Amino acid sequence: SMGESRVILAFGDSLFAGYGLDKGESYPAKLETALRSHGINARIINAGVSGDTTAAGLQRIKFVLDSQPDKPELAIVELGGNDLLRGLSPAEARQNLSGILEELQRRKIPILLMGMRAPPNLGAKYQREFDGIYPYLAEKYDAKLVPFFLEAVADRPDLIQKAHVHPTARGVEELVSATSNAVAKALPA
Repeated sequence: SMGESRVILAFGDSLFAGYGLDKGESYPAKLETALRSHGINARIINAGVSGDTTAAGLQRIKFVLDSQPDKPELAIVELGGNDLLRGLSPAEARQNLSGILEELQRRKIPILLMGMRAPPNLGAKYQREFDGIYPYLAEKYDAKLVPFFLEAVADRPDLIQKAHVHPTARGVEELVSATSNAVAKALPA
């Protein structure tokens, strides 16, 4: 094929950084290779930062864009999962994401928004509120939306790394039942 590669900014968190994976296994790296089959030679900027909240992304979006030798021709924005994990305000996540999209729009960079979904442990009120910020933002900023970025691994625990283990409340009781004998015996009489 003729010509320089198309530049795509992958702006996200651990899901773009490739946390826990080897060289070239991250989503941006594998997406770059897959686009060849769509007739596209891309150079995907991996701007994934593990642990980034929406506020962290807002804090660095201008710096990341100003650091580019080639202006992105598409920006993929994948943030909010860490706000979820921390139980942070969905309204503030929406505000922070708005600031990121406003900067991209200011520079006339097309946007693809990766939709994030809350797990049920936050409760239905929180989950509905969080989930709704992504279609709202995509409409407001004329961005394309992948409604559920992680949909393809949603029912595939065999495709997810064994990482953090946060017992449920019932899981805690399980651990207490298994370890209280050891604690009682370690406590001097």
